[PDB]
Amino acid sequence: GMPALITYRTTVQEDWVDYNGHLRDAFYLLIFSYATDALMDRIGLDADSRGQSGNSLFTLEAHINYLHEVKLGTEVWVQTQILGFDRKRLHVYHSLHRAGFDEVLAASEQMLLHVDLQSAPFGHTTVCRLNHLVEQQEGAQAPQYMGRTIKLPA
Amino acid sequence: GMPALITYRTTVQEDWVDYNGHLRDAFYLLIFSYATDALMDRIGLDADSRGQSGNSLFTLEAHINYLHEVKLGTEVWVQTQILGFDRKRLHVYHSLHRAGFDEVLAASEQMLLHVDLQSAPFGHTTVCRLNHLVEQQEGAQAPQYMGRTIKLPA
Repeated sequence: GMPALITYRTTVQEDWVDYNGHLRDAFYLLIFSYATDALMDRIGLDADSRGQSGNSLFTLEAHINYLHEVKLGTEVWVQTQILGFDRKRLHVYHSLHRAGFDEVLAASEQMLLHVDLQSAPFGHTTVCRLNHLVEQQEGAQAPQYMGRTIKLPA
Repeated sequence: GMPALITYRTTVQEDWVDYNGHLRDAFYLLIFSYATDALMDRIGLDADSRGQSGNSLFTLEAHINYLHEVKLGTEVWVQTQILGFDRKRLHVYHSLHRAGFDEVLAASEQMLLHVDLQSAPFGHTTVCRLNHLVEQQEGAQAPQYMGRTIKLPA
């Protein structure tokens, strides 16, 4: 039973935390952005041009749920699932994790556009690598924080 | 007819952009985070403690729509509306703008929790300042990017 896809690991640094030592909201999203870039390295998307490493993707839209504070020095990693894709868009879900705590710290659903240099289609090879990764998701935990909308409690 | 509330202004710096000179997705959210902090300075929330300047707020959840790329050196500002609040939560909407272009570059709906030092109620004075700001929103453009959900085009 194969482990989840981990795309990115880092240690929370002092320039990402507030006075009280908690990871600022935007820097959870930064860690996920770096994860998106690493996912593009893995599938070699536009690897030989300035579009490499996520540079050819424009994030259209993202939701993020923050379930837990993350303190200075915490070692964290990102898990990433591909929810869907079409000729030029990728639908992805990142979750943030740490050792010894078995629920997500944060999760984000995102839609990304492949852009020319104005959008550009995914080539046959990219599609094949995306399908390969997707096939390897049969064991993954289903994405919880999907289709989310904000409201004050009644 | 009174102008919109501007909470934050900055110039996009080289450490926020990708190889192609475009603002990375997470750094739109960083600019909005700083805007949230400045909003808390304006209403003086926990001004005399380590909770000052947004430190006593935990972002629970956020959506962000990215309508336009933002290039290196662009002077941008944030507009902020208070959509609602209860005893301990603030519902806010930030939009990103630049001179000479009259649609939003990006927008984000967020829900934030006031936390003790575990949550804490807003005091009478905070509520009065929040109501004052809200009253000044009669002229504001209605928030467009609300209740948004992600989907691939059919």
